[PDB]
Amino acid sequence: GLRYGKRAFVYGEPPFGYQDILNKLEDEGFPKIDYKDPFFSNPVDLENKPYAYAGKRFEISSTHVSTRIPVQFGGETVSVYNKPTFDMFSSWKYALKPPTYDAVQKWYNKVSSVHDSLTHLTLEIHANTRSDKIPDPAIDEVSMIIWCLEEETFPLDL
Amino acid sequence: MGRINNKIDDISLIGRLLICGNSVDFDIKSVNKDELMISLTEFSKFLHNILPSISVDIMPGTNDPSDKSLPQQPFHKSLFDKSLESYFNGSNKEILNLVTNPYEFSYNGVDVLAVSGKNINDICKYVIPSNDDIEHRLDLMECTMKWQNIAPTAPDTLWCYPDPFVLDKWPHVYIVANQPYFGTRVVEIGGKNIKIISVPEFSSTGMIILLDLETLEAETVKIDI
Amino acid sequence: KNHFMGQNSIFQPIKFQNLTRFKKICQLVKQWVAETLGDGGPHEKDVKLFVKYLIKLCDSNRVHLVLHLSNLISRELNLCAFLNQDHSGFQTWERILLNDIIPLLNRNKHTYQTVRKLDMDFEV
Amino acid sequence: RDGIPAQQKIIEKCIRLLFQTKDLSKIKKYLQNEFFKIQIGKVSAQDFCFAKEVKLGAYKSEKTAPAGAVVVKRRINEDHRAEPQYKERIPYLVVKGKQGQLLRERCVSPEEFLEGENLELDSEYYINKILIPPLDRLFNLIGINVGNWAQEICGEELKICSLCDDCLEKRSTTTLSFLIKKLKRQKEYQTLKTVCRTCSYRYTSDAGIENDHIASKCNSYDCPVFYSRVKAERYLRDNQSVQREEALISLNDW
Amino acid sequence: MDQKASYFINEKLFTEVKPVLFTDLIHHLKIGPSMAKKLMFDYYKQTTNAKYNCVVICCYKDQTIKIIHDLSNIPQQDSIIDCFIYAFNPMDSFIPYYDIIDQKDCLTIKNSYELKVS
Amino acid sequence: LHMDALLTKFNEDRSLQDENLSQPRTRVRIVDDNLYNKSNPFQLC
Amino acid sequence: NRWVEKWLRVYLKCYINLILFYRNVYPPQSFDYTTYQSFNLPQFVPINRHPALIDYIEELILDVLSKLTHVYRFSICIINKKNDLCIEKYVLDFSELQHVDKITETEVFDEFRSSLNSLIMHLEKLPKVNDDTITFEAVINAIELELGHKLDRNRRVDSLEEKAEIERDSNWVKCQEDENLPDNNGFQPPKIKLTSLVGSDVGPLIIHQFSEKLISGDDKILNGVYSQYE
Amino acid sequence: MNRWVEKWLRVYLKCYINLILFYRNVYPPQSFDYTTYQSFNLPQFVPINRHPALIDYIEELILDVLSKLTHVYRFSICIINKKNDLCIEKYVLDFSELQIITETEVFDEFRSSLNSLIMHLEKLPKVNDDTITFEAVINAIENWVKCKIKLTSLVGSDVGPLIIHQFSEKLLNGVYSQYSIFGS
DNA sequence: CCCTCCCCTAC
Ligand code: SF4
Repeated sequence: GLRYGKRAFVYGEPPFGYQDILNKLEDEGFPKIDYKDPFFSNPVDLENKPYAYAGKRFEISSTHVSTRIPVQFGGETVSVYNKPTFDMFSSWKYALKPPTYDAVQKWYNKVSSVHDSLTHLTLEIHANTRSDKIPDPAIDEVSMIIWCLEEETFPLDL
Repeated sequence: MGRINNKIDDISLIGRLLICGNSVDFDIKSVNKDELMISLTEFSKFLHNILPSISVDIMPGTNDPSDKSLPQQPFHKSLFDKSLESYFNGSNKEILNLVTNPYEFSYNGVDVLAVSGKNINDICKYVIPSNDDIEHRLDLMECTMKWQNIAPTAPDTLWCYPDPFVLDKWPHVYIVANQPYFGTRVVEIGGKNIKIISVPEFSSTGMIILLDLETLEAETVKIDI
Repeated sequence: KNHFMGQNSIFQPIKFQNLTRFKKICQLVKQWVAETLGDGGPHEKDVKLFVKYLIKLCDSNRVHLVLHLSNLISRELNLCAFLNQDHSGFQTWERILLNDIIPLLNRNKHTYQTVRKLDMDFEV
Repeated sequence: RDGIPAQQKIIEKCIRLLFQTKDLSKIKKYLQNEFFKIQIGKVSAQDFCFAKEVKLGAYKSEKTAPAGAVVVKRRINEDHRAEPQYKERIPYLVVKGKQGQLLRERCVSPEEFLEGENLELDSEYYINKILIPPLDRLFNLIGINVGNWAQEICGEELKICSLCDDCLEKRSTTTLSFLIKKLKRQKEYQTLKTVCRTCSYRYTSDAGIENDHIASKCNSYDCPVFYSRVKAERYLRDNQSVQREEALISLNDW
Repeated sequence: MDQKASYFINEKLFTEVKPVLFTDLIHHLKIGPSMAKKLMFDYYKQTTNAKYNCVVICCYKDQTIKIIHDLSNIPQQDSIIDCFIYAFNPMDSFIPYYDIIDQKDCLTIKNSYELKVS
Repeated sequence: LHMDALLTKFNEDRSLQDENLSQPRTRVRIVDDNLYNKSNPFQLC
Repeated sequence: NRWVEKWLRVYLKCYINLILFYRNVYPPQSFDYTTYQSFNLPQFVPINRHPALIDYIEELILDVLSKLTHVYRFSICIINKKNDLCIEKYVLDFSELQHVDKITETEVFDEFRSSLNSLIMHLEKLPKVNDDTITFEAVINAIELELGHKLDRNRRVDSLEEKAEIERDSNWVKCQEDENLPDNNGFQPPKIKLTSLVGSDVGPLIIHQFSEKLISGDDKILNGVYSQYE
Repeated sequence: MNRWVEKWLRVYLKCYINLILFYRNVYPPQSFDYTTYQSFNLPQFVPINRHPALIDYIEELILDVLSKLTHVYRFSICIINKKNDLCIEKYVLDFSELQIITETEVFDEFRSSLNSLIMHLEKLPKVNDDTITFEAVINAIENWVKCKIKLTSLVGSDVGPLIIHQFSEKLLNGVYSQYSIFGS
């Protein structure tokens, strides 16, 4: 393995482990899995208003970097109070990583001789109505009748 | 213009140039006015660079911005660059004329019938289990001529009217555009001679047809890359 | 815009012979080198002015422009060969474009902040 | 089944988005887009119809009769043979009406709504009374209200104001846009007609003439293709199409 | 005619990176296509710097215009009736650009129909 | 044959004739009798 | 300030797309030769069809153009995926840019076409690059601006413009000149190669262009990224 | 001068340790808080462990390290394979600073260093669960107990007296298995 | 603002 060094001091072993950390955290009073509550993709929809209903207060925060609280050491947040002092001839580099070659390539690649039933008969009619008044059993006569016996369960093969 | 072949006498025999349609191809489902304007400006640049040398006749196409019905009206007085204002003054139409999709060009006393080809593509898209090759297309053209109509499939080709497609005089030469294959044939129906020419598309296998009016002969010129 | 440009633009271009545009001065240099070949040799004052302009141009960390000018001069000399060769104008121009330019390329490797790492021999 | 298919689809999509992405911004954007589409009128007009069964003989009085009972009685008045069976759903729509008008007063039947030349659905009434209550009930448990999202949302073209109803000429662009719109509408109508002809081929058994007429004779209200064809025909025959043609003629008069 | 068309080609090829066609010389010096083709043939030689990719077309007996791409095996050697340099390309890709050219008097074939305004 | 051989066989022996460009040859006059005849059956309003 | 920004955005988009296509940063199959990319491109610049890549490129171009007043040099950095070494540096020098708040389209597009043609001529002569073994970055050089310090006021966004500004302010990190280059080991030290290219010189837009190439190494540099000899 | 250095070094060390812990499998995912915390205004998500005991232990270790900052030459975090007791990976933060410098320069330098560390950790291969443990080691210049390489250099703070250099080294029996850590 | 009638669903 890799040598620690010519003169290296080793620290104490971590109090927790890979499997006992979740159990200890659950015993401490917090849920094992912190499922993410509904949020806002952009803080423009936050509206900076208290979210409550029927006297129950709801805390909604966005995942955008604008509303994310700074990392705090010892329970106290750290931030810059003095105004920034920009110098002359300063170079800058983009932060967001571009899409990978593999992702683009993958995206391009994809894009009984016994009667045990009941005989059945079906009937339908056609009536020659006058103008648009639908069929009438008093002034309209039947012009066509269509029947179709169900051959699946019809015996005797006549 | 005779710049390539250098044969001035042979090139000068081409009195007129006839564009049969499909100048610009686009999908109407998802298209913006900017790209169509760019394509139309390129076409206008070509026209302005070729109009002084030779007369150009513009015909509507299936995919061009024109009416989807077979009797397509001419393109427009607009949709061209400002350099064509002199050509579009209205008095000078003999060198730049826009006609309807079906027309009878009486070129030097010879009446020829030219269509974009939507009718043939309409019958081709149908499957008839009783009868896509050059010979099959020519037989289809023969049947179309014999039936004395231009669009046998009326619902697919045209929509209502505001019937011109019923032939009243047989043209000397039949011209149909937007066909995968080029073929020529002389026919004799009822003692009358009719020539059928199917000019192919220029985007793929971009060959053109030179129709000689004196001998009724058609020759093909192939352009590669 | 924010009282930091220091000139009409963000940077002050080097002006030679009352010329500002880079393409304009490049065309002027091409015209000068084309007409000077038939004269038997450029004037000493013009060469001194060109050298001063080049050294001022380098001092402002614009070595790309110097490389472009050297490439233009070399291309003009190459394309003037076989037609303007051995008439006492090509030899002196080549000697000047070597001695007063090629050593001048690898000087003042500045980028407004310390010195650029490694070195460069230039395509030239 | 007391609502409409559109509200069911909207609720299902919102619930799925909330359960999967857990991002209320996406839900808000989708709701705003749906509300804008409803207000504009680009809807199928088939998912905005109600389906409630009506019992003619089980109503205490005409005042207490349901909304569908009014439509049933109106259809019975013009023809006594159109008597629905017991517990039979009767489709109906709610068109726009004057302020203070009762919901049962309008009771626009789909047959009357589609045949109506100047009948417009009550976009505001639908958007409020069919979406705000259920979405609020499904979302107030989180701490947000859908009412705020809903409330936050002369001239051929949209110059504020301007004959041809166009201040800036821009002929080469205006005629191109008009041609593009007309071509898109014509292509959609042709595709719809082809689909209807193919569907009617089942009975006609012919793909030529006298089958397209039969295909156009179809008026089935259970198929969205019929509603789309009706909308396309209305768009083609609308006054806006005449205005576009007049503007094209005026611009091409040079 | 020499020392001017050559200079124009040199400028259009190196001062600004753009492929040049013979039609450009027809527009520039108002000379016939044969003279422009002879000028391209003259410029093809006596050039030590091979910084351009010449484009040569082939005019067949059947007027089959073809662009030469392999420059090694051209089919129908005996069927070619004309051969000249179409254009000078500073890179492999051609992608020419076309604009408005004022062909006031550079036409070699003039249509019998004239132009009238108002 | 190589490309250079074809180039020196064809382009070198250029005719350089009938290219005065001062009096260009007139194109064949082809007229359209229906250009001003109108009465187009396929013309719609 | 209206037409100039549009032309600059179009030129930057074409520059980035050509650089990505010709350096094999992304597969050539995704790239398609086209003229319309919602703007009138000067030539048939190959534009990738990946929606995420298109959005990323558009956002990068917009962010660069937003701070173009304080930016005098824009560069595209090509770095190996395996080891963080810059093997190619392409710089779009904005010497003056003629920043005026007060030329048509033909001349500007002609200058852009000439610049892109020169860039293509430079790019074809370069050796081929292996697949899925290269990455590109964006490094800009500024004169007077501080990035990432705008989030110290706990500002709450109320409009899209201010949210975009606060996002662009914190989207850049401070770096140093000649950072990703080799550290001059001394055993046959690498010598960077400088190549000069012509730039657009329109009346409103003045642009200079040049490129950087390692063209050297001391082992473990340019290894298996240049497709062997060819 | 040194006040700003220590104040920002505390946060930088905490963020670096948390990122190293989360991006590797010393502790399981979905046990951190990557949604409601920002390290140095970076767009990337910085995870912080939800367990108060682990955070307190990390803070105590950082404070103890900074107490003897003048006596430590190298500080590193080890990746140890279980049942092997070998340092698979080591992330070393070299110290060469000498005990003026403005606060914003230090802030920007630490931001760039954290960005480089996050970018380097993003492309690291996936590692199986319940197989890796971590340990903090310091090197004395000239509680605590007495004690093939693939070096990858990272950009450190060099804006003045701070000369902190960041680099990592790599190279197990089938522990590394190829498999988007923020998707769960 | 609350009651009554109608509609619909879940166990
Ligand atoms: S409407 Fe629906 S059903 Fe009636 S024809 Fe067209 S498709 Fe077939």
